[PDB]
Amino acid sequence: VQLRESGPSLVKPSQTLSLTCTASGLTLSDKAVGWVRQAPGKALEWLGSIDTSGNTGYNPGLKSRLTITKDSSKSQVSLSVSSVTTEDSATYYCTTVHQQTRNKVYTYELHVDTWGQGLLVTVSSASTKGPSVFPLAPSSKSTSGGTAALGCLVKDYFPEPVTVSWNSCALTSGVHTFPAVLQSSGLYSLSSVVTVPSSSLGTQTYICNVNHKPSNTKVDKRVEPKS
Amino acid sequence: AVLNQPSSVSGSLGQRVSITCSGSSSNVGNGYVSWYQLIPGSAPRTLIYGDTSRASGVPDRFSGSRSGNTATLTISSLQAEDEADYFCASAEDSSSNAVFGSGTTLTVLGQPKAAPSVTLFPPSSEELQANKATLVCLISDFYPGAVTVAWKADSSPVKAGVETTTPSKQSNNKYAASSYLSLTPEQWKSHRSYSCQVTHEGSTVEKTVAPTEC
Repeated sequence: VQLRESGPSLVKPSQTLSLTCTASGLTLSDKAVGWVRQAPGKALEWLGSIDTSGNTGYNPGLKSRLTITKDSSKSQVSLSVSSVTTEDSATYYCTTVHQQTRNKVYTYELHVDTWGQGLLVTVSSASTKGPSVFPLAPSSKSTSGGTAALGCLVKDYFPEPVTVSWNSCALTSGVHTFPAVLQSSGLYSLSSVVTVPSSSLGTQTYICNVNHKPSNTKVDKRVEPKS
Repeated sequence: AVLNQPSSVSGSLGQRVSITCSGSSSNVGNGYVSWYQLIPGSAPRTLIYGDTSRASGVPDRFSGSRSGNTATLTISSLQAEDEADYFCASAEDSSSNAVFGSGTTLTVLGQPKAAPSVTLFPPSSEELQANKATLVCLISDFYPGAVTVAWKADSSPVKAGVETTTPSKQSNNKYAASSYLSLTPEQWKSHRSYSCQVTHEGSTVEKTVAPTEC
């Protein structure tokens, strides 16, 4: 079972957040699709769910701002959050919940089976800004006598998130992508670094692939060694 | 409502630790608690459901138990991969309003100590030709994850223009942090050297970069 969240990653305050969830490979146990979000630094928060018959249950503390509908024909579920505040910035998860009968009486049992990848949503009036990508080139200082460190700098973007891979994901061993810093200007920056063998520096090209969905921007920066 | 969980618990490699999930007589009272694992950078993973049943792919070292108004998730033979956030969840009677716990961060102690290796990158040609200058100090392969970072310009302290991330786990379950120093190309060309000073467990590693030649 696959769940894919879609929707905006930036919404202005007082607007309506609309999210869609497309499911593939539904099984017989997938009887309801629910929505869960997690604000930064806070615990998981249930939002609501909807079952195959169309019944919708909502978090009672938020039902006055939530709506959940479904399109079984397209196999989609939609979530709407009206009049958003900065308290609504979070990673929104699509989930399939299961319902198994313990019967012995009708004692039921509910749990989340599969979790979606999650969509990061930011509530703000600031404007989307694509990233500037610069290379962190290896020199005679950044070598460790056999291994050499190189990377790329993803500077001044908004909003989160930015994903980085290397050589179109062909290079994964020894890669680390740091979390972002929030500058004073309100823009984000992060770095991705990878350690490689020093011998390969003249035979293996290294290209860092930065992807910034909030602005539909993709950057492939080549990292050449300093002469 | 919210189910009460301890903020954080700790255990040594190869040992066992338990996480308690307290509630009232309406949520956990009916009693079919679920357990979920949140590794940063990955989608949440269902561990336990129906108090005791293990989810698909969950190794037998994850067990579940309940006692009245308190459920328990027990992890035996702790591995470094088990460092994550753990949440319990229960259906509040009507089976249409789920409740999650406050969350528990599990940290696995007993890993070998490691000194940090530091790389200091000067600003590149591209950035300097864009009227911008950023010094990037990458710190990796250290443990525990408690470091301090300080910048110098000609051995004089620098406090303005510095942004530093909190240490985070990497592939080999060691920690890494990053720090940045934002300058103008005039400032970068002005001083003779710049230094990133990393202190970890009483000892200090310092990397120096200079505008003169690289």
